[PDB]
Amino acid sequence: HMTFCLETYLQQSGEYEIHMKRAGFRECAAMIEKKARRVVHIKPGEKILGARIIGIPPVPIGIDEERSTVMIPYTKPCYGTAVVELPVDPEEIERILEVAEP
Repeated sequence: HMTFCLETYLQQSGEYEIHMKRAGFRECAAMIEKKARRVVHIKPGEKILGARIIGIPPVPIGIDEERSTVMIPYTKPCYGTAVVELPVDPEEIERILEVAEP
């Protein structure tokens, strides 16, 4: 379960990533649901572009707590919002640092 296609979402509806490299392993499920409104995905394993860039000018508000907690972004794009929550410790961040862009 994984998808690295970013610009393909643009071809479908709208962009939500930067034309870099997205690593959406577990968030691959979330992205599908994120298109609807805003969805939280438990056990995320993505790394979007290394840095989260929607590409579309959004509202820069957001409450990111921890990786092992939900992040409640108030970014209004032309796609949807991403909420991720890992039930595992932020120890996953070590891989995530590398997985920034595989």
